[PDB]
Amino acid sequence: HHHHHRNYHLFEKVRKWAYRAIRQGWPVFSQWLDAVIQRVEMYNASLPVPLSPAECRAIGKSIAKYTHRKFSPEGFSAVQAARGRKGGTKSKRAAVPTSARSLKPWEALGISRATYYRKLKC
DNA sequence: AATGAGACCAGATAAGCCTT
DNA sequence: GATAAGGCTTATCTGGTCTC
Repeated sequence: HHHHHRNYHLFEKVRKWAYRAIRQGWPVFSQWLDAVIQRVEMYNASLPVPLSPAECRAIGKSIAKYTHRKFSPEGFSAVQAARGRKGGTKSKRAAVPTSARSLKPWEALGISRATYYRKLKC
């Protein structure tokens, strides 16, 4: 009797949580393994008909081996650099309203940008 | 000579990414 | 079974200069 639906639901919920949680301490493997199983157990206890503790361990072992092996601080930077690259690319800075460039005092002084700045070195 | 128009430094900083 | 929403990048900001 394999239980595909609840298994899924547990594997999907927890894996998403684990990707983020591993960064809180980078617990060494033996502790991380216990951590993730324990999160599988907390969701499981929610279901009207929870899976067995053995099944919880299996789904938990899976997430924890994958995530311990693939995740790392350098890892997180790489992701954040890739996203940040997309982000800086389609992002534009607007004029800041309280700046010389924006208030344009030369326009009010009758003269132009370049004359205003030449008259300041003096 | 002294302006303007514009291209230029070079340092700083918001916006935007993902999809929590 | 699948890969990271806060560390990071890019575009443009800025006060100034400088030719033509």
